[PDB]
Amino acid sequence: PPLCAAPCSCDGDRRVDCSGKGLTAVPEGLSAFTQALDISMNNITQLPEDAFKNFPFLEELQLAGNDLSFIHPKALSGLKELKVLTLQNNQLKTVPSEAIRGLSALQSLRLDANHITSVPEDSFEGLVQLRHLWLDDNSLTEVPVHPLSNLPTLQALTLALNKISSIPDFAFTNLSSLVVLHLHNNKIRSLSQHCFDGLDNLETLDLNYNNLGEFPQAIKALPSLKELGFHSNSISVIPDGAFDGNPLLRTIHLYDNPLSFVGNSAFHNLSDLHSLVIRGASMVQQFPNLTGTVHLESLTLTGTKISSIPNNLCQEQKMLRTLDLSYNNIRDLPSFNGCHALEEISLQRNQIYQIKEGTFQGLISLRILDLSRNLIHEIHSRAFATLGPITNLDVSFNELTSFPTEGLNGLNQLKLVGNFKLKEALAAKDFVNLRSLSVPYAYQCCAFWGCIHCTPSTGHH
Amino acid sequence: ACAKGCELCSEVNGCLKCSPKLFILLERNDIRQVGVCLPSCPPGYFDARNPDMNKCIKCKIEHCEACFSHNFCTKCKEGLYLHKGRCYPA
Ligand SMILES: *[C@@H]1O[C@H](CO)[C@@H](O[C@@H]2O[C@H](CO)[C@@H](O)[C@H](O)[C@H]2NC(C)=O)[C@H](O)[C@H]1NC(C)=O
Ligand SMILES: *[C@@H]1O[C@H](CO)[C@@H](O)[C@H](O)[C@H]1NC(C)=O
Repeated sequence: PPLCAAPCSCDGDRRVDCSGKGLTAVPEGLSAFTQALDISMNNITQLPEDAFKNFPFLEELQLAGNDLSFIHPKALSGLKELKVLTLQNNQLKTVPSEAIRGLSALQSLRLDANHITSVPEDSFEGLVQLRHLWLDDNSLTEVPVHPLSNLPTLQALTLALNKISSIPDFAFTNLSSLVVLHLHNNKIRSLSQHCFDGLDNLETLDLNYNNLGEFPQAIKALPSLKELGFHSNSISVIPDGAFDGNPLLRTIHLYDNPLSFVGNSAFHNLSDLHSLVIRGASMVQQFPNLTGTVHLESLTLTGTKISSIPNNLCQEQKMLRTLDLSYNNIRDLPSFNGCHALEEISLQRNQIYQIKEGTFQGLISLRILDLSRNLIHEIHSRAFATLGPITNLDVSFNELTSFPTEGLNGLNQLKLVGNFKLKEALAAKDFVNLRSLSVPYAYQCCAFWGCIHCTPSTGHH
Repeated sequence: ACAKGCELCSEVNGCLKCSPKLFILLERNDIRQVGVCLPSCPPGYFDARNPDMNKCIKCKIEHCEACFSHNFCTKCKEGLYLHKGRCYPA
């Protein structure tokens, strides 16, 4: 270990670690050649004038966790090479604008967790290099608009975990480089038409955990958006046109909203969207228009009044791996030939009354197929003939009187319980891979017993 | 006897629940995961103030050394090119 002024440790290579040592002042006896100084988790409540006078070449300064309540206007004098400054978990109460004025090399400034309630209008002037700003977990009641206008180089900004309740037009207009913006866990109930104008480079917008009651038209001004979160809000409608401004959207988090309606074209023209999962939109009547949105890996539409699946779903979707259209009012089924990547299909809780031979023809990756809780009275004898690695088949609580075996010998799991008029018993030979079976009556387990968990138990359903 | 800042521990899995003000980090260089409590997360992780508890979440960004969030890098591995929060061989 390199010889180093107590109680610090040095690593050679100009880094000095003096964290958790109970210091109440900047340590002394350290080389002026020091490049990084870690003095976090000490007891420095005040930084006096010229506190860093013998550290002119510091590039990284860590002050997190000191209960720092006062920084002298000239404490950070001379730190012209400082790139990273960490002040989280202190007692700052207001942004120390005067003290950080001359840090013209600063790229990263952490001011989170400081009980900050106000940020002076002149804050961040001189920070001509700032890339990353953290102001989260404070008590800001509004976006600090003029201070942020000083930061055209800014790439990452979090205003999360504060008390912001509305955002006015042009609040971020100068942040031309901004790539990621975190606004989550505020009380935002209002975003005006133009609050995001200027964020032409923005790729990630996090609005989760707020009180939005209407979908924000303002995201129309974000042509670079790739990831969007507005989960855990109070939005009830995603209207037609909602994402016309964001052709690059890959990810949309919309869950935990009282979402009850979506416009038929709300999700069209999203060539990069990889997943669309909407549950409980009880007022939707028509299957969404997905033209130009044909690279979904997962499609889930649940709890709607949809009664029909368009024929082109499987001629258009290119990489659809999972499809969940359970708990709707679907009666007829189109062909799923074309959906060659399709592995899991859920169609529980609809009104399907028959399965024709062609219904499942092309499905050579199909592993899981759930058709329980429908009204199926007839399944064509060759309905599963042309299947691949079908592993799991649930046709419980339907209206079967017979059940086809062809193509099903690879099943691990088969559910047949709740078909009260299903009389035939299965032969063990047709199902040598079976490990779990449910049937409507006890005598239908006798193959698999002496008279692999075969059970006639309704499961109380 | 729990480490300082840890409300609930186990003999073999370290901390199960930290003081709400601290962040829990899972280490597994190991046989298993071992929970530890931190005031702030080390580089390679980011401080995540989640609804269930404060967590240190690992950076899983190709070629990244330190990050701002799951998809934005603040420092690339040495010799890599940093462009808009991503790291590139160039
Ligand atoms: C952390 O905080 C307390 C509360 O102030 C510290 O009080 C300091 O006591 C030392 C020794 O007497 C002085 O050098 C400081 O200047 C005191 N603070 C002030 C601003 O007057 C206490 O010592 C600290 N505890 C630890 C862990 O060192
Ligand atoms: C930022 O952009 C707006 C609108 O163009 C302009 O009016 C404002 O003065 C600019 N602010 C700075 C500090 O560049």
